[PDB]
Amino acid sequence: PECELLISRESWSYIVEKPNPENGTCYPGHFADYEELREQLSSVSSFERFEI
Amino acid sequence: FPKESSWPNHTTTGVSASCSHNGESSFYKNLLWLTGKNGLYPNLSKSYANNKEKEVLVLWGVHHPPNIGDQRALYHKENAYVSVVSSHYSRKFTPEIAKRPKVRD
Ligand SMILES: *[C@@H]1O[C@H](CO)[C@@H](O)[C@H](O)[C@H]1NC(C)=O
Repeated sequence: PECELLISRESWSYIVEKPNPENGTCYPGHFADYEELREQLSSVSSFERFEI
Repeated sequence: FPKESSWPNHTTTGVSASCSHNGESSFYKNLLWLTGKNGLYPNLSKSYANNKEKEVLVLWGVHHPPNIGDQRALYHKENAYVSVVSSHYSRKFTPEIAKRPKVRD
């Protein structure tokens, strides 16, 4: 909810994170394979936000 | 904890043949092979808080008996779970096995 003000663009060359950001996962828990997801989502040429 | 002022409902005289010191049965020095007490095994929920000192390390284990007989006659009930939990460590162990080979007697 605090991060829904993002700039909903379509493509990027690299994502940027604040060092140890405060409002990350609002509910506490463990993000399985988080680092793998971050490495994959580093670059995207087309990012179409759909809904299944 | 203390050895005898924190587990009053769990016998801690853990004996084992493979861990002998000078021909007498024993167990580890940094751990404790709890085996119930008075023919039962109360559900323990012991905790600890590292607010004091620094980044401490915690060690523990789970014992897998080689048959259902040891489970039934030692912990007095089968399907026993172990669930350690912390801020970033919340995985569960459900040791229930009925056979093994023989290693180190
Ligand atoms: C141990 O058993 C006694 C009764 O025998 C009980 O009062 C006590 O609460 C038990 N220990 C714990 C940690 O609950």
